[PDB]
Amino acid sequence: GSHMGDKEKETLFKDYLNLIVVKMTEWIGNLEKAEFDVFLERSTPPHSDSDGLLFLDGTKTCFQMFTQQVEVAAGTNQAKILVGVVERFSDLLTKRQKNWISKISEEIKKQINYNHKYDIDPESITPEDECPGGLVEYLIAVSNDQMKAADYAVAISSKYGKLVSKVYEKQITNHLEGTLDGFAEVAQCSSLGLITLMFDDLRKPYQEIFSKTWYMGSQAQQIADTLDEYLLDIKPQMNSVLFVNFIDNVIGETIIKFLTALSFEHSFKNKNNKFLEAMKRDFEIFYQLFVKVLDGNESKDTLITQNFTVMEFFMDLSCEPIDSILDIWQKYLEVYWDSRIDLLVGILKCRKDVSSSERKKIVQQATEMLHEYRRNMEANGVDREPTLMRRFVLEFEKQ
Repeated sequence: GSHMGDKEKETLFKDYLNLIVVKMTEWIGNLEKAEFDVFLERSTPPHSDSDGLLFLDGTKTCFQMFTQQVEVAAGTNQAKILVGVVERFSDLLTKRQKNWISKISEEIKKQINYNHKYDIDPESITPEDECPGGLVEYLIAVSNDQMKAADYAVAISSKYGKLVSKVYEKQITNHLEGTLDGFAEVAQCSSLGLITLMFDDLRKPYQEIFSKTWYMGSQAQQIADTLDEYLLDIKPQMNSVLFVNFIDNVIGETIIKFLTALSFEHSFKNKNNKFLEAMKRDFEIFYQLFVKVLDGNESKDTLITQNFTVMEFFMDLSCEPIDSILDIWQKYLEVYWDSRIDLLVGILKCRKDVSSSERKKIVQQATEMLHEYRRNMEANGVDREPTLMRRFVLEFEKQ
């Protein structure tokens, strides 16, 4: 080529980086559109990789395209151009995450509408409610892609980071690692949306828990069966690491949803331990369901225990003598340190052998044992991870 001055070479590098960068925002822009069309129309079902894991093309093209750009950028041997491309791609990924979360959230509001308005069919459904099928499988796809995407980011980082000076490697690393938490967030959005879908088919049975027909009903079994179907299909087509967090929230929702039924205030009828017996029955159905789903999984015992235990404290707080309620509550707190006082309030209100005034005194005390326990935890510098009960809520007016 011809001669070039340093000023003109720099200008060339700055103008080149810019053209590349602008093109990238355009590319991603178009991909997102095509990507959201597929996801929204679901006119076909997500593909499957060698390991049976579902996936979408969007994520795949996205990193194919970039792996192409980084090559050219690096071939340039100009760190500014390399980091510039890496930077742009990282900011575009983060924004992409923001958009997907928004899209995932709307499809689920849609579905949960295409359902309730299908509950009464076309008498109540306009072309606006029109919701294609296959969301479940798509939600799993989107979930698995986040994990893959997160791994691609890390690989790109360690690869291209070592090709530049320290100051520049640091930048590449922060840019790319800056996207990681966000992929997990998108995955959590889709994981939890799937759960919202699953439990939406269980509104009727859950609202009948503790009612007259529940003592000898089939509610828990209906729930187990509906969940069992989903999980049979889901477990195989989902990233193994995400499955643990997922099954943990499914088990956690099965119980939170169960205990919430304390809101109806049906008195516990325990003549001949029929309440207890009803509880042991339901407990066994759910217990067997997940012990089966978690077959072979190393987290099984932990997942079962951290979740099912509150069911046992619940049976006790509900049936044991009133004189032992607080000892049980203490032992309860030791496991669910982050628990509210709500569960006890609800339990006591269904207790035929506890008067209002007796409830107030028990709660006052119980509430005190709660703070005493946490306050005492700080003093001893005790740190523990959250439990299932951090989120159980049952609105009640202080007596």
